[PDB]
Amino acid sequence: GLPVTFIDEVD
Amino acid sequence: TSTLVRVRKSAATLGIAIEGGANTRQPLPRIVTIQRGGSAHNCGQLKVGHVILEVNGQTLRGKEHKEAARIIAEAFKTKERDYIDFLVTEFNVM
Repeated sequence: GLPVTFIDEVD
Repeated sequence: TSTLVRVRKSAATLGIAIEGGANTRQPLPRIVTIQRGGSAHNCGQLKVGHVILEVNGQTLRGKEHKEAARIIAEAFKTKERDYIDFLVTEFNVM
């Protein structure tokens, strides 16, 4: 699967 | 073919999720969620399925997923400006 990131959760 | 979308920082969050990145079959990140209440949603103009070619003129080609996400997060958090420009496409670009 493709990786997914919610930008607001980036530290 | 391609559209430059200016997202004003109208909320405390950007409110997008991206999938893919370099070294995957989706080599430029694709927007998979636009969260109501965030700056992206408030802007009228980004869509689930948009592929992000550039952030503030910086190509995302070559940026693996975590690095692309880092750059976008920095573009949102920076006090350099009160907006982010995304160059996007709904289809493909030559």
